[PDB]
Amino acid sequence: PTLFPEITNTVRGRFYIVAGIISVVMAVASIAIFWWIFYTITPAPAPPL
Amino acid sequence: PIDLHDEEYRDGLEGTIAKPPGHVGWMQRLLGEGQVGPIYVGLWGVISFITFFASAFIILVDYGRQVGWNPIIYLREFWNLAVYPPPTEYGLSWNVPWDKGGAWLAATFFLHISVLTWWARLYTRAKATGVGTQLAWGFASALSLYFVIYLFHPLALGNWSAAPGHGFRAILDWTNYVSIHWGNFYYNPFHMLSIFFLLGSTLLLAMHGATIVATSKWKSEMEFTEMMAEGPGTQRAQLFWRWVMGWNANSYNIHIWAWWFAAFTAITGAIGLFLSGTLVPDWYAWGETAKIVAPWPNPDWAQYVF
Amino acid sequence: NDLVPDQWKPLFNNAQWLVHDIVVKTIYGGLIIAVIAHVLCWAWTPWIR
Amino acid sequence: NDLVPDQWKPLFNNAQWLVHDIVVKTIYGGLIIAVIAHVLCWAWTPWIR
Amino acid sequence: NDLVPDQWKPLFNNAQWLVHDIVVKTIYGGLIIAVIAHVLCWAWTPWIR
Amino acid sequence: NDLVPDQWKPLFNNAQWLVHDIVVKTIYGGLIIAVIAHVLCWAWTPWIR
Amino acid sequence: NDLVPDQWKPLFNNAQWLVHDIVVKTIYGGLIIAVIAHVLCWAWTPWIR
Amino acid sequence: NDLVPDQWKPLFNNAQWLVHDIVVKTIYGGLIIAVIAHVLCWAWTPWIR
Amino acid sequence: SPWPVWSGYALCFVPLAAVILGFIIAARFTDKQATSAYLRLDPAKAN
Amino acid sequence: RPFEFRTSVVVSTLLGLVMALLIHFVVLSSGAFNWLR
Amino acid sequence: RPFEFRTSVVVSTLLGLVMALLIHFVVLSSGAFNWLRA
Amino acid sequence: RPFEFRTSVVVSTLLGLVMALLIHFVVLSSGAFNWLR
Amino acid sequence: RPFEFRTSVVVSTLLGLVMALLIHFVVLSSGAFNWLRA
Amino acid sequence: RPFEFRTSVVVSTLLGLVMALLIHFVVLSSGAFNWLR
Amino acid sequence: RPFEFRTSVVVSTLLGLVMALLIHFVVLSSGAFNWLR
Amino acid sequence: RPFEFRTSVVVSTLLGLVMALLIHFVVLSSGAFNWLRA
Amino acid sequence: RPFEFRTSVVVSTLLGLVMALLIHFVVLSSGAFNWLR
Amino acid sequence: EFRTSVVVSTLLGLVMALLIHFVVLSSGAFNWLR
Amino acid sequence: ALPLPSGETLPAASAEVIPFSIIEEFYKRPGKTLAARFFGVDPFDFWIGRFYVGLFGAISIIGIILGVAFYLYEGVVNEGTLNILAMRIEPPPVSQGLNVDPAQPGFFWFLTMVAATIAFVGWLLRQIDISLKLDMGMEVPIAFGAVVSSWITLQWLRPIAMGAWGHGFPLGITHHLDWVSNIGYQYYNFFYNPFHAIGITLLFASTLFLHMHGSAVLSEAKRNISDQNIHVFWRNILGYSIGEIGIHRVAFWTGAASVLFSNLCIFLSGTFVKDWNAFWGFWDKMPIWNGVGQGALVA
Amino acid sequence: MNWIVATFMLMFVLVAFLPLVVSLAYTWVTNP
Amino acid sequence: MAPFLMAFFTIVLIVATLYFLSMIMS
Ligand code: BCL
Ligand code: BCL
Ligand code: BCL
Ligand code: BCL
Ligand code: BCL
Ligand code: BCL
Ligand code: BCL
Ligand code: BCL
Ligand code: BCL
Ligand SMILES: CC(C)=CCC/C(C)=C/C=C/C(C)=C/C=C/C(C)=C/C=C/C=C(C)/C=C/C=C(C)/C=C/C1=C(C)C(=O)CCC1(C)C
Ligand SMILES: [Fe+3]
Repeated sequence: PTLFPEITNTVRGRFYIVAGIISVVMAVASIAIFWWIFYTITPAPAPPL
Repeated sequence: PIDLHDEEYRDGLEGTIAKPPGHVGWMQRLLGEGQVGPIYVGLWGVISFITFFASAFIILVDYGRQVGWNPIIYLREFWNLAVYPPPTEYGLSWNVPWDKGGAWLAATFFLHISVLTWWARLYTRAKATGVGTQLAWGFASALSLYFVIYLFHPLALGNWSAAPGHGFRAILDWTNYVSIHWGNFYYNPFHMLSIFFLLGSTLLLAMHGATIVATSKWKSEMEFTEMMAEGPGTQRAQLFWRWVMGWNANSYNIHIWAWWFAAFTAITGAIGLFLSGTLVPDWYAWGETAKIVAPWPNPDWAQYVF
Repeated sequence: NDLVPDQWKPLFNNAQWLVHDIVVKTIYGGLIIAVIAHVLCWAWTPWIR
Repeated sequence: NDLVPDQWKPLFNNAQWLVHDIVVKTIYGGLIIAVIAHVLCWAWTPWIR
Repeated sequence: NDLVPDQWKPLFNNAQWLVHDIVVKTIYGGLIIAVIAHVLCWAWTPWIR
Repeated sequence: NDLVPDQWKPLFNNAQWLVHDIVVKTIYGGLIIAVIAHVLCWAWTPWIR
Repeated sequence: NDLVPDQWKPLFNNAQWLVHDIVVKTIYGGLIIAVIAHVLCWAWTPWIR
Repeated sequence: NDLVPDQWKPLFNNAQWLVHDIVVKTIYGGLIIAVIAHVLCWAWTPWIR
Repeated sequence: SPWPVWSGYALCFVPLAAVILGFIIAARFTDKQATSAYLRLDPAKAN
Repeated sequence: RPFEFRTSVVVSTLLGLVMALLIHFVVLSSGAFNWLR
Repeated sequence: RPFEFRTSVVVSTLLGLVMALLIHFVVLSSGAFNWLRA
Repeated sequence: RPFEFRTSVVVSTLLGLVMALLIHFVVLSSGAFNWLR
Repeated sequence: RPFEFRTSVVVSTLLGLVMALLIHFVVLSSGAFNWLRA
Repeated sequence: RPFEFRTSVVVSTLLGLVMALLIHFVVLSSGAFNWLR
Repeated sequence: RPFEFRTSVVVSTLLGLVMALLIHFVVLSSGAFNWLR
Repeated sequence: RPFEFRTSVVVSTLLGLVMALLIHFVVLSSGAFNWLRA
Repeated sequence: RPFEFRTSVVVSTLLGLVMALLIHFVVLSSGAFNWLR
Repeated sequence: EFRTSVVVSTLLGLVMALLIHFVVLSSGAFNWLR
Repeated sequence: ALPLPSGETLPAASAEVIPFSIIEEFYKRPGKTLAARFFGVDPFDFWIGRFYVGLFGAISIIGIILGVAFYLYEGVVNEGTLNILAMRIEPPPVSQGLNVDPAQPGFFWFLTMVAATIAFVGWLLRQIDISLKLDMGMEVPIAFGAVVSSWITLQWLRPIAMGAWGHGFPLGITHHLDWVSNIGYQYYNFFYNPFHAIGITLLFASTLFLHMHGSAVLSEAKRNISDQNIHVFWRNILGYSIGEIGIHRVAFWTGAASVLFSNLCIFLSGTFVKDWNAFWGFWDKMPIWNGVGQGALVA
Repeated sequence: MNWIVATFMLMFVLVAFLPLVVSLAYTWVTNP
Repeated sequence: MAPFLMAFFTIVLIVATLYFLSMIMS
């Protein structure tokens, strides 16, 4: 039982859900990995004298 | 009584060149037309060509002399090279060394001749094609601003140094220096009016372009035909702008609106620039005396420090 | 509309009663999980004080 | 509109009466919950003083 | 306009008279509550002095 | 426009006479209230001096 | 223009004579009130000196 | 072209003659008032010296 | 000295009022010309 | 008639509301009454 | 009819809500009542 | 007629309102009457 | 009828949600309750 | 005729109003009369 | 019926998503939870 | 005729008014007459 | 004929007016006559 | 659509690689290139 | 005689004299707005006078009224100036940070700025709805969205990125110019910012294009010409005629691009850059000319 | 400076650039 | 105790996503 047969029955409409989920996951993963790498290998900014 | 084939396909002087038209292709895909087409040459335009290129040759040769005739340094410092007017001493005299303002005077004279001959070319071709001559008067209104900047303002001040120095970076420096000299043009009322008209012109251009492109499915871009009888696209545009802000125009009034915005921009700018130095030596003091300056006793200055 | 009750027959369809049941069950499960999560969050650090 | 009361025939459809009843019940429950929340907040920290 | 009075027949429809009555009652209740609130606030703290 | 008087027929419609009367009564009530408020404010503190 | 005078028939309508009369009476009242206000203000504090 | 004099028939309309007379009378009265005001101001404080 | 100078008066408040009145008048007459009756293509026939 | 009832009502209501707001704001700004602290 | 019922209702509701919001904000900001931390 | 009644009414009413507001503002701003503190 | 039931439902729900969000935001910004370290 | 009545009335009224306002404001700002303090 | 079931489902789901995102953002921005350190 | 009456009248009136205003401004700005408080 | 009377009249009038204004302003700004102080 | 996925993946990979090499080089924490 | 749209009265196509009332009545077609698709019904789907009121029209009008009220209150009250050219509506101090307190000054600046943002977004959505009811394109919403993004960059993104929230502009007539001047001179030679120069170029080009198009269309309105005179005129001068459909496309694109580059330069100047003269220190050090000169011509 | 928030806001600005680019691409794809 | 809670919410999100996908994808 579904309310959107065109989206939960056909393969072409069923592919869009996985495509969107993968897109969101890839964006989040790329952002997180880049910022983690940037903040891990950087020296301490301000050493007082 | 006007044969367009003759006006586009004559020979010799008073005729055209580049007669076999070219084709670019991508301009036809993106803009709808890609014909390079022939170009007219009729003794109003030969003079402009010769005078403009004489001025350009003078300026470029002075640029070359300023770098010791080194082509590599010529490419290095091209965008910060300039040919300045004579210094403040010997205000309006022409007995000046060539490297101390002599070349600037000659180049400016040839440029004046070139712009006047270009206006003559525009007027004559508008007359010869059968159309009106509105473009000539618009160009006149911009030449008014140009001549105030380059001729009429240095006169009545007593020196040639009140004019720009013919360079890529020299116009920006001239604008900054003129602002600093005479107080602050933010408190110049004619600067305010010019800015109002300029931003209104940009707003109107964007609105008109978007409106016509949105209704182009019904051939709304054919202005010449719509002025005879309105069509569905013009009706839709009128209804849209009536339902958005409560009033609208037809396909004939908007062009008058645009023309007058641009003309007012140029004229108010010229008047403000001329009035800046001769009558009001300090715009901020005038604004304070006119009660158009906000009190400012206790600033929070931490915003403006690094 | 055979499986729908008499009182809600004019408002619901046979293919929508099951989906409504699924939505109700999902809401209740989400509420239970939210209660658990809120209890753990309070156990971590109070927010009212 | 057989289920609609006699006074409210010209405004209410037979299907809309049930939804109106549900909305009224939900509003009343929310009002009671809001009263309890306001009493608790006053007992915690008075806001008029 | 069977239920609308004769004087207001040219202005009011049958289905708007009841809505107008509801609005009038709501306004009267609102003014009563507003009067009570203003009296309480003046008792707590005068704002004129 | 039978209800409108003889003199005001060319300028008034039958339905607008009632609205005009309502507006006039509202304005008169507002004027009386404004007069009372101005007198009270002057009694509080004169503003001309 | 039956009610309009013979001298002013080419310039005035029948429904505009009444509005003109109202405007004229209002202006006369305004002039009288303005004269009184000016007299009292001068009696209070002269502005020419 | 019946109330206009014979000389001014080609220039004036039968409806604009009345407006012209009104304007002329207004200008005459304004000029007289302005002359009196200027005389009074000069008697108060000369502006040329 | 609560009042501005005469040059301030002219240069500021004459152009501002002129611009406001001119804009309102031009808009009113543009709307009048736009909403008038003239030749048009019938929307029922035109598609 | 030159003016409709609806236009007159709209203009009068807007003018009255704007005038009331302006007068209240000016009286509050002047600080000559000792009102609202 | 000079005006429609729905227009009157909508205009009245908007004006009332705007006035209530403005009055609450002004009274809160004036700080003359000792409400919500003085 | 050159001018309609509605145009005259609109022009006169707007001019009167504008002049009244301007005169009140100028008299208040002069500070020569001892009004509103 | 002057207004439909579903239109009234939409208007009421949206107004209530907006008012609830505004009241929580204002109470939090006041900082008078010691909520979320405030 | 070269000019119509409406144009003449409009130009005259506009010029008169502008000159009157300008003259009053210039005289007030000059401070040479002892008017309004 | 006054409201289609599909429209109700879509509206409720979108409202829930927006509320969850907004509440996470506000709670994480607060001084008690400093973005989870 | 080379020129219409309207063009001549308009040009003459505009020139006269502009010249009058300019001459009054230039004369009164010089401060060489002692008019209206010096 | 090569030129119309109208164009010659217009050009002559404009040139004369411009020259008169320019010469008056140049003489006044030279400050060599003791005119207007 | 296959083309959009390929284009997005290629540009994302290239941009990430270039940015990460630049960041690592500017960090000066590896003793690479003096 | 048949009256033409321009104003001509030409004695006598399928055209005819039609009053505007018929066109206005024909094209109503209610029930196609953006809110109708989402909720299944538009709560306000009518006209009040000449205006169409929708779901977002109410939001826009509420924002407008509230913003104007708050603006007048801050400037008439709490300042006591009574004139609009000396008002100075400031945000909270930079020291306060990103938090807002009603007791502290600068709260009504927050109220006015939020109300203005709501009104602007509501106007954009209303334009989208009116475009969607008439089966038109979405071009005007794109241009206005460029303008609204320019507003959001100045009042939301930059203050949040800089983190102190005192970095937004005062809303005062003649006083936002003070903020512009001080910000421009803090990062000295704001001329030398590349995107500011691109924006100025686009602005000037837009004005020139508007004047040219207005002149060209006005030069042929009331003449017996063959519709191809303008093309010959534009090919004889400059040797190119864009055409009817290209000029409007160019106008829309230039107008949008100018504001886009301007908001880019303002945001970049706020955070990632400190001095625009030091930004060009990389130029003379590139290894194609760093060793070719002597004396003053070195570098 | 927090460089994450600044980069996020920069991403929002570059997103704001997008609709004009989409309009250009649509105009190019049509009118073949 | 923050990382444990982060893992808990992430696991809950993954489980819910997988369950709903399996429900739809069948
Ligand atoms: C720090 C700098 C100062 C400042 C100092 C000045 C100065 C100084 C001037 C202006 C002027 C202008 N200012 Mg300002 N201005 C500042 C701040 C601003 C701000 C702002 C947001 O802060 C804005 C929007 C403006 C806006 C503007 C314009 C309204 C105006 C120029 C109009 C124009 O089209 O010129 C473009 C028009 C021309 C350049 C005319 C000349 C060109 C002619 C038409 C054609 C020549 C062609 C040539 C010969 C080449 C042909 C051949 C080639 C091969 C093509 N200013 C600050 C306060 N500004 C001008 C003005 O009018 O002021 C009253 C002016 O002189
Ligand atoms: C950290 C402590 C914080 C706080 C942090 C949060 C956070 C963070 C959130 C809440 C949320 C809520 N909070 Mg809490 N909360 C606090 C204190 C309170 C107080 C109070 C007076 O003190 C109250 C009354 C509440 C009340 C509430 C509720 C309104 C709500 C949880 C129930 C709900 O909506 O269920 C109804 C909701 C559901 C049934 C949703 C169920 C969703 C399921 C799990 C599916 C997820 C998506 C799924 C994977 C998708 C699959 C298909 C795809 C196609 C792949 N909180 C304190 C200050 N609170 C949560 C919420 O839902 O807000 C809207 C939320 O996100
Ligand atoms: C803490 C003490 C604070 C304060 C904090 C708040 C806050 C915070 C709120 C209120 C609210 C209200 N306050 Mg209080 N309030 C204070 C003092 C006052 C004073 C006063 C004179 O002092 C007054 C007159 C009020 C008056 C009011 C009312 C306008 C309103 C509560 C009734 C209502 O409208 O219910 C009508 C509302 C409902 C019936 C809500 C129904 C919601 C339903 C039940 C759904 C809930 C969400 C849930 C997740 C959904 C589940 C299903 C989903 C499908 C998953 N407050 C003090 C200063 N008050 C609340 C409100 O509703 O404002 C609009 C509110 O948000
Ligand atoms: C305190 C003493 C202050 C002062 C403070 C104020 C204030 C404050 C106000 C006025 C207003 C007015 N002042 Mg006073 N005023 C002063 C001195 C003066 C002087 C003078 C020469 O000294 C004069 C001539 C006036 C003259 C005037 C009038 C123009 C006007 C009141 C009459 C009017 O127009 O009613 C016409 C108005 C109406 C008929 C309104 C009727 C409204 C009805 C009753 C509804 C009210 C709202 C309702 C409750 C909302 C809920 C409805 C729901 C359906 C339940 N004032 C001094 C300086 N004055 C008031 C005004 O209305 O100005 C426009 C006003 O607000
Ligand atoms: C708020 C806007 C509401 C509204 C609210 C009300 C209210 C409330 C009332 C009416 C009433 C009436 N309305 Mg209704 N009504 C609206 C829309 C309409 C429309 C329409 C749009 O078509 C119409 C035709 C009507 C028509 C009418 C009549 C049927 C009826 C009697 C009018 C009369 O003769 O009053 C003649 C009398 C007057 C005009 C009195 C005016 C008094 C003035 C305003 C002064 C009041 C001072 C105040 C009490 C002072 C308080 C002081 C403080 C306490 C200190 N209303 C809108 C939707 N209407 C009344 C009714 O139902 O009576 C049975 C009624 O009580
Ligand atoms: C604290 C003391 C403050 C002050 C604080 C306030 C505040 C705060 C408010 C007012 C408001 C008003 N004030 Mg007071 N006021 C002060 C001094 C004055 C003075 C004076 C001379 O000093 C005057 C003349 C007034 C006059 C007024 C009126 C204009 C108005 C109240 C009557 C009204 O509108 O009834 C008619 C009102 C109604 C018909 C409202 C009906 C509302 C219905 C019942 C719904 C209620 C909300 C509820 C949550 C809905 C739930 C729905 C769900 C589906 C369940 N105030 C002092 C300075 N005043 C109120 C107002 O309405 O402003 C616009 C208001 O909000
Ligand atoms: C205090 C002493 C001040 C001063 C203060 C003012 C002020 C303040 C004002 C004037 C105004 C005027 N002054 Mg004085 N004036 C001074 C000295 C002078 C001198 C002089 C040489 O010394 C002169 C020549 C004048 C001359 C004039 C006129 C230009 C004008 C009144 C004429 C008019 O139109 O009446 C006719 C007036 C009317 C027809 C108005 C009718 C208004 C109607 C009745 C509505 C009123 C509002 C009411 C609430 C409506 C309620 C119902 C609702 C609409 C439904 N003043 C000194 C310096 N003067 C007044 C004016 O009208 O300016 C335009 C004005 O406001
Ligand atoms: C500086 C030393 C003196 C002084 C020295 C002089 C001298 C010397 C002279 C004047 C003259 C004038 N002076 Mg002075 N003047 C002084 C101080 C003042 C003050 C003042 C407030 O102090 C004022 C208001 C004036 C005012 C005036 C004018 C009355 C007059 C010039 C009128 C004009 O514009 O003609 C030009 C006007 C026009 C060409 C336009 C005419 C239009 C007509 C009236 C209406 C046409 C309407 C019709 C519809 C139009 C149709 C065509 C349209 C295009 C449609 N003087 C000081 C004290 N003054 C001059 C004079 O006396 O002139 C007679 C003069 O020679
Ligand atoms: C104080 C002494 C000042 C000065 C102060 C003023 C002021 C102030 C004014 C003038 C005005 C004028 N001055 Mg003087 N003037 C000075 C010195 C001079 C000198 C000089 C050489 O010294 C000259 C030549 C002039 C010349 C002039 C004229 C151009 C003009 C008066 C005549 C006119 O045009 O009436 C034609 C005018 C009319 C026909 C007006 C008629 C108006 C009608 C009666 C309506 C009035 C308004 C009323 C409220 C309406 C109410 C009802 C509603 C309509 C329903 N002045 C000195 C320096 N002078 C006045 C003028 O008109 O300037 C443009 C003016 O306002
Ligand atoms: C500072 C330094 C060193 C400068 C360098 C020095 C130099 C270079 C000087 C150059 C000077 C020159 C070139 C001067 C030129 C003067 C001229 C051309 C004046 C024209 C007058 C034209 C006149 C009087 C025309 C009048 C026209 C009239 C009376 C028209 C009248 C009429 C015409 C014809 C109509 O239809 C109908 C209306 C009406 C009957 C009134
Ligand atoms: Fe066009």
